[PDB]
Amino acid sequence: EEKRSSTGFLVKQRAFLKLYMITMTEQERLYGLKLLEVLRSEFKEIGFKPNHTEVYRSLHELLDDGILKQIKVKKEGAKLQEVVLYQFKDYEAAKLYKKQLKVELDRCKKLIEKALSDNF
Amino acid sequence: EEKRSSTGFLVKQRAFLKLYMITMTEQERLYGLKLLEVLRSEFKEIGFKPNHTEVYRSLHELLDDGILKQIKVKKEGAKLQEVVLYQFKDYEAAKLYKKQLKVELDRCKKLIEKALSDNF
Repeated sequence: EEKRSSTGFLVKQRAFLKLYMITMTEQERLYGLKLLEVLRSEFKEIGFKPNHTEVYRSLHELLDDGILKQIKVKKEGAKLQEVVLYQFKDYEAAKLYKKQLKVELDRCKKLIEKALSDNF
Repeated sequence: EEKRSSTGFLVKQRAFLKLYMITMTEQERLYGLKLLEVLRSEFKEIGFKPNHTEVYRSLHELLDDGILKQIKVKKEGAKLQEVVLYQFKDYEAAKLYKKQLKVELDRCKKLIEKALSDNF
C-alpha cells in the first residue's frame, strides 16, 4: 500500500519510455533528433530495442499534455536545421507521472517474480 | 546466455496466461468452465485481473496448436452439459514453450529492475 494506483497487468512500452524521457530531461540530456539513438543505446545490453514509432509518440504526448516544451536554436552551418533541447513546462505533472509509475513498476516486479516461482 | 530467444520488450497477457495453463495441466487441475474463476483468484493479491477474452483466447490457441486436448464427460443431472478436463496432446511442445518462456521472464525481470534503479 501507499497511494493506490495498483491494479492491472504490466506496463506499456510508451509508458516505459515516457519515464526515461522525464528523467533524461531532469539531467538536461533530452535532445531532439539524437533521442532514438540514445534510447536504443540504453537497452542494447538487456535486448530491448525501442520501437521507432513508440518513441516519437511518447514524446509528442509529453509535449501535448504540457509536461515538456522545446527550446529550439537555428543551426548556423545549415539552413532549415535547428538544435532541439527539451525542458519542463510542468515539472509537478512530470513529478506526478514518475510517482504513479513507481507503483506500476513495483507491481510488475511482483508479477514476474510470482510467475517465475509458480511455474519452475 | 543459454539458448538465445532473448530480445524484445516484456511479455503479452496471452503468453503469460498460457504458461499458467500449461503448469495447471501438469497438476491435473485445468477444468473448462471454472478456469476464469481459478485464474482470477490466483492474481487478486497482486492486483491483476485476467481479461475474459485473453483467457478464452489463450486456451483455444493451446488447443489449436495441438498442445492440449479435452476430455469431456456428460453431466448426469444436466442435459447439454459436460465436465471438461484438459490434458496434453503434445507435452514436449508444452515443455518447449515453458523453456522459451523462462527466457522471456528473466529478461522482463532485468528490464523492470533496470527501470527502477535508473529512474529513482
